[PDB]
Amino acid sequence: KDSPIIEANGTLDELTSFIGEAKHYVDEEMKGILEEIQNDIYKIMGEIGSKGKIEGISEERIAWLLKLILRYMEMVNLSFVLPGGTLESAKLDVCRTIARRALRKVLTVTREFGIGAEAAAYLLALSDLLFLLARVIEIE
Amino acid sequence: KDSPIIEANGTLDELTSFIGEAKHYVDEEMKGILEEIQNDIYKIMGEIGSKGKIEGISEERIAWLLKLILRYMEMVNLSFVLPGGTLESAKLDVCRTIARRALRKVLTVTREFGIGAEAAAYLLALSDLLFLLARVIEIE
Amino acid sequence: KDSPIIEANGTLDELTSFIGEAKHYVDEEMKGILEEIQNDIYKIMGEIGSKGKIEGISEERIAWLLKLILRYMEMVNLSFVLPGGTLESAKLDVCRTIARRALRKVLTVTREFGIGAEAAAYLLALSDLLFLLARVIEIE
Amino acid sequence: KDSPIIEANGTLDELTSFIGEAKHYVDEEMKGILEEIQNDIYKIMGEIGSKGKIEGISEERIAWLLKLILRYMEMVNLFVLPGGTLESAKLDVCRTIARRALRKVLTVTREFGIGAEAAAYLLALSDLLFLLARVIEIE
Amino acid sequence: KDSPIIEANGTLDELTSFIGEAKHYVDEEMKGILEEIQNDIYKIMGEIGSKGKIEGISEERIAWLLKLILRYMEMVNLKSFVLPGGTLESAKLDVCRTIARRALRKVLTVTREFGIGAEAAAYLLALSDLLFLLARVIEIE
Amino acid sequence: KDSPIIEANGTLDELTSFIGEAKHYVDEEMKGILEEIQNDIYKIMGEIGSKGKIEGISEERIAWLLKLILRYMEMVNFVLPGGTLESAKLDVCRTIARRALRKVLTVTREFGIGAEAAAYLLALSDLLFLLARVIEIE
Amino acid sequence: KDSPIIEANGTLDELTSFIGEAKHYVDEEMKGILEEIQNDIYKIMGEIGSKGKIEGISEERIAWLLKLILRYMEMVNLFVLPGGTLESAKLDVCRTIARRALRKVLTVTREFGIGAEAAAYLLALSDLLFLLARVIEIE
Amino acid sequence: KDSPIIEANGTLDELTSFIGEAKHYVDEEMKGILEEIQNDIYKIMGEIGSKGKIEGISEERIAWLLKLILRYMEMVNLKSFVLPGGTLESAKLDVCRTIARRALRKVLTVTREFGIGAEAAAYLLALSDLLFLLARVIEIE
Amino acid sequence: KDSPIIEANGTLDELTSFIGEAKHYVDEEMKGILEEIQNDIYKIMGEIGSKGKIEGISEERIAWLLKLILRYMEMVNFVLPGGTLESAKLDVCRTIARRALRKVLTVTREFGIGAEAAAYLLALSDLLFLLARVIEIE
Amino acid sequence: PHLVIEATANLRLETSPGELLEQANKALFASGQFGEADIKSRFVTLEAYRQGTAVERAYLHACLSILDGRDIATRTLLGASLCAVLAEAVAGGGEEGVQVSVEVREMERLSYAKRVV
Amino acid sequence: PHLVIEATANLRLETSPGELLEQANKALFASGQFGEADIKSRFVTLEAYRQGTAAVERAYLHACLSILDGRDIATRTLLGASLCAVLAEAVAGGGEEGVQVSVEVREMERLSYAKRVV
Amino acid sequence: PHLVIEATANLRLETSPGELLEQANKALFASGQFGEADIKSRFVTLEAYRQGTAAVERAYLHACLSILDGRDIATRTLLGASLCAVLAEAVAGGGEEGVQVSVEVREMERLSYAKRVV
Amino acid sequence: PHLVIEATANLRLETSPGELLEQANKALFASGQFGEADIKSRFVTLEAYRQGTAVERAYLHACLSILDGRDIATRTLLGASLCAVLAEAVAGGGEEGVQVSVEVREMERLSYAKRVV
Amino acid sequence: PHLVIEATANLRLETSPGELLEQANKALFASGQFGEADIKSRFVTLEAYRQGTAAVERAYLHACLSILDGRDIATRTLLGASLCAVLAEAVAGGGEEGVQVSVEVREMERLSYAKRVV
Amino acid sequence: PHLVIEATANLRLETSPGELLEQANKALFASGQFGEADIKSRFVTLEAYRQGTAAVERAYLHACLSILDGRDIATRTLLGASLCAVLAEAVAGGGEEGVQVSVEVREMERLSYAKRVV
Repeated sequence: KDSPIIEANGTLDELTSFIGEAKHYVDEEMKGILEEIQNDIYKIMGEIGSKGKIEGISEERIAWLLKLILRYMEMVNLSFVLPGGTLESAKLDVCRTIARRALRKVLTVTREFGIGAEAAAYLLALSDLLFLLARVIEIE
Repeated sequence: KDSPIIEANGTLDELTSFIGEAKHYVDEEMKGILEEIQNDIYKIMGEIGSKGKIEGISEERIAWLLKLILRYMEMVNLSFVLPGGTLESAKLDVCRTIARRALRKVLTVTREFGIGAEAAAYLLALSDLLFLLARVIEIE
Repeated sequence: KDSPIIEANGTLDELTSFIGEAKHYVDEEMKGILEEIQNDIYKIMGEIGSKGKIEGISEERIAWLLKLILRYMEMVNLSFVLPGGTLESAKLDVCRTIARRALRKVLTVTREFGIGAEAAAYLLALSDLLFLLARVIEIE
Repeated sequence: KDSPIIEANGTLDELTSFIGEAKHYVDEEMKGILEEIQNDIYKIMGEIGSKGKIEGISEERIAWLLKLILRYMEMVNLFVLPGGTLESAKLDVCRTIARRALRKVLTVTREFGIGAEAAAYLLALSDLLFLLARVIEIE
Repeated sequence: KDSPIIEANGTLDELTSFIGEAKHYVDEEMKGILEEIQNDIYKIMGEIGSKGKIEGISEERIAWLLKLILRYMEMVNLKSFVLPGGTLESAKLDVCRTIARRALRKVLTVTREFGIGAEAAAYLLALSDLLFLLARVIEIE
Repeated sequence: KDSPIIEANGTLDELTSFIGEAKHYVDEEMKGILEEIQNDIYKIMGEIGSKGKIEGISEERIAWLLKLILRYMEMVNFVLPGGTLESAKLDVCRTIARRALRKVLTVTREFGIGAEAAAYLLALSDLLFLLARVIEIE
Repeated sequence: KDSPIIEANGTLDELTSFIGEAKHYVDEEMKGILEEIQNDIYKIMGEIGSKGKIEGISEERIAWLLKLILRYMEMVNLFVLPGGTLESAKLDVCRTIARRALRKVLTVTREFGIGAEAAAYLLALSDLLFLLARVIEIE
Repeated sequence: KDSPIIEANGTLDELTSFIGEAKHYVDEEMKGILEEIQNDIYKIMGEIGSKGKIEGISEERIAWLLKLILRYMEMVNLKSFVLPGGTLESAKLDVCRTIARRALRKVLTVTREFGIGAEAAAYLLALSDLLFLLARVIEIE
Repeated sequence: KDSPIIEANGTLDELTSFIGEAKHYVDEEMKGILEEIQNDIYKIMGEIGSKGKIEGISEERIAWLLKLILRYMEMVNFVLPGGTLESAKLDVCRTIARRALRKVLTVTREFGIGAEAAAYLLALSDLLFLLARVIEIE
Repeated sequence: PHLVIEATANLRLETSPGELLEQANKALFASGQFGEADIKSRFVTLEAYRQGTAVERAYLHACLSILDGRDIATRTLLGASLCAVLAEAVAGGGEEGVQVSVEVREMERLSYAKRVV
Repeated sequence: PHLVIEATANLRLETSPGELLEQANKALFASGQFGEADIKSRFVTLEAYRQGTAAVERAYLHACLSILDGRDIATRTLLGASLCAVLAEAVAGGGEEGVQVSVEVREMERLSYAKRVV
Repeated sequence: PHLVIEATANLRLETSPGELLEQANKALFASGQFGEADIKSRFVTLEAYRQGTAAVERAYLHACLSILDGRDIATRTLLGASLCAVLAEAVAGGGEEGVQVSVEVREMERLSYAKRVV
Repeated sequence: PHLVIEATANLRLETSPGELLEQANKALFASGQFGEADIKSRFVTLEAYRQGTAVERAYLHACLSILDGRDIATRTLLGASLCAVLAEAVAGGGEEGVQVSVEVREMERLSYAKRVV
Repeated sequence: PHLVIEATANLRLETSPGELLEQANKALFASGQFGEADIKSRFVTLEAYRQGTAAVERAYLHACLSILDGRDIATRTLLGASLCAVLAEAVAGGGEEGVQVSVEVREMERLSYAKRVV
Repeated sequence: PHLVIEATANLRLETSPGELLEQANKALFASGQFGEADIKSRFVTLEAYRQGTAAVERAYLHACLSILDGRDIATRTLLGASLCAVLAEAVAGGGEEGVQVSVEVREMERLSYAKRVV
């Protein structure tokens, strides 16, 4: 119940809730992706809240996000754009910024306790995926 | 104007604003509850901003939330669920996570200045009520 | 890549994203104002991220917000009101509370590094403008 | 209940008590002045003890001491040792205590931001007590 | 040898001296009480000065002050704040009271840092209350 | 000025004032001694207040107190403070001189000044003790 | 791998080794008791080394030592110098080491919040070892 | 003169003394090994006590322990945890092992603060492993 | 009891126990010496444990050890520890006495007590050294 | 956790001690901080009591003992929750209002023993 | 504050529990630390008790004063001493040896303490 | 030290309350932390009780040991374990399920504690 | 707060000094930091002035004094707000551009006296 | 020290500016903080002024005392209070409402302050 | 930077305010701390003034240099000394005694300072 453990779980909970809202603004495919993400976040929270005693996300989950990222990078061509081109993409840009906030809190935990490196990697990859999904909505 | 006083009011303001949005996605009964909550939050902000000089929420308000919590617990049957089952419930899950963030900031104030214990209790009870209301929407 | 630099950019990014959502709930005039604001925020992020190496917003931008503020103050008559009178105004109240959070982070950067005083002034003026715009929507 | 709050009230209490003794060695006019001072000190103690929540002395009280100071400077030839007469000695003791009270009040002001008027009052008081003592010796 | 031990004994000595003056302004009964108090203070100084190696005041001494306090409370009726020094004699006891409070603050510092003197502090606290009442009694009588 | 300089002068001023009161309760001889002491205290305050820039008491003053102390020790044979009213005043002065000493020593430890002043104040507290006993005896 | 974790396991290992020597100087009954202690002293090392991740000794083990302590107090007349006989000396050495192990375990408990039962066990152990030594001298 | 230098030599001295006792419970071969070890420990103490100004053990000594370790590992077959002290003689070596580990911890503190003794620490680490194996060999044989 | 106090008594207890073992490996004369030492150690533990409140060893005890040391130095002419089994036991006791000394010195540095105890323990470690050599010689 | 409720003999409750204890346990359970079977409550009636120095009075006091390691919000809320339950159970007593109070105290966790027979 | 006085069944008091409680409340009130109506005391007689392991008949009296926190040590120590003197004075005797009388003064966490009036 | 043992009315003990208290005092005495005559214990039977919210007959036994402060954690933990074992052994049963037995060990502020002997 | 505006004699303003001061007070009031009746401003024309060492020049300078205890964003924004007001009031003057500047300074709060007659 | 007194044109004083300045210097001198010849004061009348935004005729008086640094807060606060009282007494009135009178006491950096006498 | 020079009405200068201001700007420019076009100076004559409490006629000259912050003490001290010398040499005399001449060098907060050019 160390300060940074609590704060990191707090933020991850907040992230999950924002995704929970965003998933009602996307299609069936993206919804399925976002639900998988919410489940992965819960695994991350278990690991952090328990200070490493409970296993978190497997390497498979990071690999899964990376595969989606390549899938989507192939369909995204950007110059500079502002956040929120459409309403639906806006929701994902908000989720992205929160995932980054969650990452900062997770990294604090990693730096002080030595746990969560995979979680941090996942959250980092997640913020990249959320970026791309938002751009895809605007494009399509 | 101490750092933690400012930060706590900031967060409470943010909480109130999120509730202000959520109240447009709920029915007349829940809207009335949420407006009462926004008023109570303002009383809390007065107390914190003034470092205890201004009286905050009475014990009646905490008792009020507890009565609502029992009312709703009786109607809620949960296993594990993800946040945001419906759009409307998602808004309340977001509010819940913010109320917890507000609590963390209020507790910092309590620990350093000795004020806000009731406010912290209220915010804690609030985060429980918001959880239940969200589940009720999904159920109904 | 100092802690407060990162955190401030994080928050400014989050602010921009929230504005990006809000702009889909307002009319053409306010949308145009909000897009100008998102562009100004990017200039602020450049300056902060680079620790002052990159020039940020000009004095013209602060003057621009101040002119809008006077325009809107002339049309706003308030007693105390709760956040979110309408759905659209609620979105701007949320943006306002975030702009204040961004300001707190920017001020931390200013206090430690000596940069961002104009950015902080801009964000302060912005939080005042967002307040007024929200009230205008409720009035109209 | 903070250390410096307690210590400052302690000293102000001690000051008031010393004035309470001195007032029995002076005439009716000075006695009346000293009783008003004891009342003002009580108000100062309220403000300090409550950490600023309770209002202390008004600007009127500081102005009052300043008027008395001018009244007395006009009739005082102003180096002597303390205690020229027994009665003046009592006021010199009160003066030194008022200065001790001031030092404690200033610590409170520096730490908490309260009591600036109280400190000004105590400073003016230590000047008044000085002059009153000299007046007794002269008269 | 330690700053707070020295300072506390200093203050207790100062207290005793002030009582020594005040006792010449009171009647035979109060004088007897004040002399008992000066003796108790010396026992306290022994304990504080020796850092707890010398026994201080026994429990009976606090009980003694408390009995006097009840005796005097029964004879004192105040309705509101009164200024210190209603009479010359009462003034002397108000000064002693304020010093006892100063002695207490110094003794408490010693207690907090070294773990000694809790009874002494209790005694000084009770003493402050007794001196207050005695002063009021003089003004009343 | 620095906290300990201010506080030490404060206390020395308070000491002087208490002596100023006590001198009205003693005879002509002791009064003369006490006035010399008040003058010496002022000289000490100059030195402490100026952080050593102004010369303080000469070695003759300590020697003077020591001569008086021997004079009085020869005439003095546990008692409570204040045997008589007059002796009580000197016991109060004694306890204050010790408080002044503690403050002067803090200054000495921090700034390296005032060692003679501290010695004087120490000797003074011994003289005041003896004078008080002499009054009770006589 | 934290300093106090390592030091505590080190000491517990040293304790176990000393018991391992002492058990060759006692009879069959005490030997059996000492072997159980060495096993219990190992479960304690697991818990400490793993910072609480691995469960240590159960309440049954503490209860077991307490029962033995009562058994032995009943037959011990309870000041002597350590080592009345050679065999008792070995147990007095083990006792002093168990106390050293306890001090290290307590440091771990204070810093990390783990090992309270282990500390209780080690405390009870040092009492048992004391009594066993006295029993040997008596018998 | 520095706390950790002193403490480390203290512990190394204690280690040497325990080996000195253990060597009277072993056969001629192990006794010869243990005496070589006591001499190496003295070289280590020289280096530590002198804060690196006196040369300590050579690389050859570490290599020597490693050769003995392989010799003995080949003759030791354990399947699970065994309690210390299977025989009286092995018990003595288990005690020596635990002390060598204590010596190592103290030597490492010196290394971390002063930058000296890395070979000594390696030697003590290898020694701890050798003493373990020798103890097991006695129980087996 | 603060930490240094506890740790020092712990070590002194451990020392006493090791002596208690060693005394069964020596002759009647050395056994008598070692028992006197165990009693002195207890006296030291009283002083350390009570933070100086209880008197420790008298100066006679240090003088006693010094007399024994001279007696034995006269009979003793680099060797490894443990020449014989019996001498080994005393070499172990010696190293522990030094550990006890280090802990006692920490107590002395922090609390100002135990200087004689430390001197005794230092002299003891010298005596134990010599006794061990004597056994090997004889 | 352990809940001890002390009532004076002249206190009149709206319901029986049995019912009050059941309500108190529900209130504590609902906090989410406790296992159902762990909440142990007991009610005590006081026959020898005095309140103040002056008038017939009655009072109700409860003391909740919980294991440590909880924050202030949690403890404060547990206090507030029980206090409301106890207060609503009071019909009256004596000739003045009834003071109702709740203490929430923490029990040292490391030293707390628990066994089940 | 709350004062609980526990007496063994075989303890003989000079006066009734009623009078003892009144004296205790006066003693506490007189400390100046409490409001009159807030001092709540209760007396308890113990029927099942033991003291020590010896077979000698014994009796005891124990009180525990619970006050809200935020008081110094002098105050707490003096409250203890004050009550202890009252309790001791009120003991007539009981058992086959002297009666032990004791007082604990404990602080109650202030922020979490709930209070209301019906 | 003070030991208070609270049992529910429906708890069945192997021994009488008297016997349990004697065993508890022996267990505490044996710890070496207390003087024999100082160990004061008392047994209380609870008539009005409820455990949990489920409609299952239950019984429990709880003890609270109050000792003066200044002891370490090993000592407090062991005192807890020692008493708990005694209390557990004395339980025959009660209710419709296993009996929870627990022990709290709390410290009493030492400086403010008063003690007199009449 | 106190606002002092110093203009050189050869500066030409778009509005009268009266009008400029009114605009400045509106700008300050609008910041939300001040009470309406507290804002005190004054305009000063300088007859004896020089700028630099080289050319006819004119300048306008204002100094806003506020009580302390405000953050940097607030002070910076007050500066920016007034500067814009002053700048838009300048028609020109001299033969070069007109420098316009604003200082925002804090006044010690504890020592500041205020009375109303 | 330097004292600057600014008054609006529509302010009516009881005394002339000359007299006010003399009183102010006496008040400052009397503080004991300054040499007599060092106290320099000046009075300024403002012709172009505005107070607030409301269309109400107003008048004000402001003074600013600049002293060298190195003084405590009591001293600065008292100097402020002393001057403010003098200034307030001198106001007869002006405008359509009460006159605000205020005094700032500011410190001047001592090390950099230059002073020469011609 | 901003330089304000205040002179009493009865002060006689060797030259006109114009020339004095030019000399002051040269002196400041020469310090190397300022751009030429940024040095803004102004001269003020005081008609209502007093110095001390004595009746002797007096005159004074005071200047205040305001510079942006971020300079060291040597720089500020030297700027003070430089201007003070310029001002002193411009004084012919005035009043019945020597003229006091002084210079304050103050820093202006840099981050909040607004500047623009029309």
